[PDB]
Amino acid sequence: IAPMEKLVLAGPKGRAKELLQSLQQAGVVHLETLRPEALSAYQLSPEERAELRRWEAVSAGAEHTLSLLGLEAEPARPFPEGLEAAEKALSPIQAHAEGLTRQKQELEEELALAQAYLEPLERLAALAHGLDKSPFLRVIPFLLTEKELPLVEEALRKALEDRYLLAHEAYAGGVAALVVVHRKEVDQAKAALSRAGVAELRLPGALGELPLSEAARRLKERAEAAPRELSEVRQHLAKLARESASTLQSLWTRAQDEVARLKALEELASGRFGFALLGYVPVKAKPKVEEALARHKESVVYAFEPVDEHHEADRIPVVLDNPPWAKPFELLVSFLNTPKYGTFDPTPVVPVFFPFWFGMIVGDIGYALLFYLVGRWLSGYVKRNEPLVIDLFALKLKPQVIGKLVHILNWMVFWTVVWGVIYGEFFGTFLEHLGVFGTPEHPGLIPILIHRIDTAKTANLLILLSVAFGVVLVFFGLALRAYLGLKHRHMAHFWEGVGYLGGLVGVLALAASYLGNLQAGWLQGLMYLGFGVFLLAVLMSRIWLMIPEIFTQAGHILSHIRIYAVGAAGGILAGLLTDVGFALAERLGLLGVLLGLLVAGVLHLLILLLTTLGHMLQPIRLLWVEFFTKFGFYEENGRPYRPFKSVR
Amino acid sequence: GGLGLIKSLAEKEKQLLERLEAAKKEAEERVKRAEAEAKALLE
Repeated sequence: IAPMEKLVLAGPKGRAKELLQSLQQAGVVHLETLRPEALSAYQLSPEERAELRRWEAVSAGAEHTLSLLGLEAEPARPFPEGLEAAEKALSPIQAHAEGLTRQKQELEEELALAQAYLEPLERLAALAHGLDKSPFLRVIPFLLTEKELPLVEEALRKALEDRYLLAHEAYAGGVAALVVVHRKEVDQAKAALSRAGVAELRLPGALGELPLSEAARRLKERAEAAPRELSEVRQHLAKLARESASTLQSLWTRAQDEVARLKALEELASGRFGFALLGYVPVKAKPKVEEALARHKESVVYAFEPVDEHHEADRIPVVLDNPPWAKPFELLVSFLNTPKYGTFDPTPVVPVFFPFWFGMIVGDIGYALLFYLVGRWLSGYVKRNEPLVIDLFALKLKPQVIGKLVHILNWMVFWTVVWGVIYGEFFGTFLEHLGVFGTPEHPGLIPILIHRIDTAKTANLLILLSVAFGVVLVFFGLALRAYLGLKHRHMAHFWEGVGYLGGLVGVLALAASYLGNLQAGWLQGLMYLGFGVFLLAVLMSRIWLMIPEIFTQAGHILSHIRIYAVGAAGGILAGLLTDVGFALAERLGLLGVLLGLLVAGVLHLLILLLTTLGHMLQPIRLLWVEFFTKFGFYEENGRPYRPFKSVR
Repeated sequence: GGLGLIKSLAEKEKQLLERLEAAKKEAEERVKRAEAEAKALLE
């Protein structure tokens, strides 16, 4: 959690424009409007509005030109020049690419429409090569269905029977039923045939709009000409993209920067040839903000005023401000919303407990070695500095997120291998072959703290460990909520957290007294004081946070045994799979151990790919469901620290 | 701070505009005296 103090500057109008360009260069501070009192709205100029619209149109045209070029919006260094010369440079390449794309789309559509009726038009023209455009006979040609020519010839028999040359010659993809008699009677018979179901070959463009032989010659010319034209169009388009993509990207960067400055000028406040700007900035950037203000025209008043108090901090931004050892969990912390800028940053407990619970979840050392191999693959991909692209997942990831994922995977796998040594499990049960764990049933090597196969000596202790971890997390969350309520001086939530802690303590004490063991003397006054503290905080609150809320908190505390449940389930599944594979390999033959071990590794990899996602997700989900919700973390979602971009 | 800049900018534009219109009223007086001298010299 950062201090996030208030930062203000002032000056004249164009002086604020230059200082705003400088502050957008060193974009480490978010702004604020403060339009309300004793100033203008800073509608800058109609000329400034027109220039901003022009630069925005230049940026939109550059984006559309990159879209038509096929390239993506990759940021780079800007192109510092005037707006007119940049527009003149952009419009040439955009016009060339637009004409090339229009010609390519039209030629592809023309080639497709020519290929759709290529051979049938030729066959119909060869059949009708005597009366093509003679002024006595219209020839209704129809690309009609299969050999049911009497069904359409019923209308021809309804016409003059020994007249009206009507047949289908060849090209069985569509039967070229051509019927040629006259103009008027043939038009009536064509209406009757369309009533029986028929359609004249009237295509678009000119091939369905000209005489048959001329349209056939033009369609054959287009079919012979379209492919080399499309190939040369693709070649010229690729050459234009390869020759103009860097300039278009630099122009898009400079245009995005100018449009950002123009849109940021709208948030200013005018003072009738006077201007000022206010916002937030972190306390760790006060030297950077002072160095940015060193380039001011008259070293303008950099007012580094303090942030608001524990109350009334609503538009204040929010930042992580965590240790660099814990910097990798920032994406998992920021998967949810932001805190109340005075709420407890719970990111450290994530690295404190999610690795410790996750090692208890997965205790397979062979899965840890496979995770190390996959992390080495991801580390080589990040060292290659390419963007992580998964098209079926639509996942494009930067190298920073991949490196944070690799660091989190290493920090997970260390404690995972530690707990797998504690569980004594490597790739399932490899101890069936060589007994690396030492059991009293079969001593092969040094003894395991947990055999992880039987539960007669393990289940009670595992449930006790999970319950103790969950109770410690619930008590830490309740204490953090009470401390935050005492800090914010809101005694309702503080009394609520104190009463919830007392009710949980009394519930656990009375449960361990009655349903647990004997010796109900020491904890009797404890349970009585817990119930009394619950009733006293209920009287001090009168908020009707009833026994339903206490039972929900108790269930959230008791839900920590799901970690031991999932760990025992995965261990039982891996041990059963490895035992069946080792039995059917060695005990059944001792020679199909290659094929048996391959099938066992395939089944183990399938079970890992099926269950490891949920096994890793359940601990982080339990952490987000317990440590956040016990401490609140669902109030007003915070305000984001959005400084000036300079996207680069 | 912010509200201090609000008050300061309000006072800035108030006093600078008031000086501006005071000087243009004295310019009006200069115009009046100049055409008075013009018509006195012509007559």
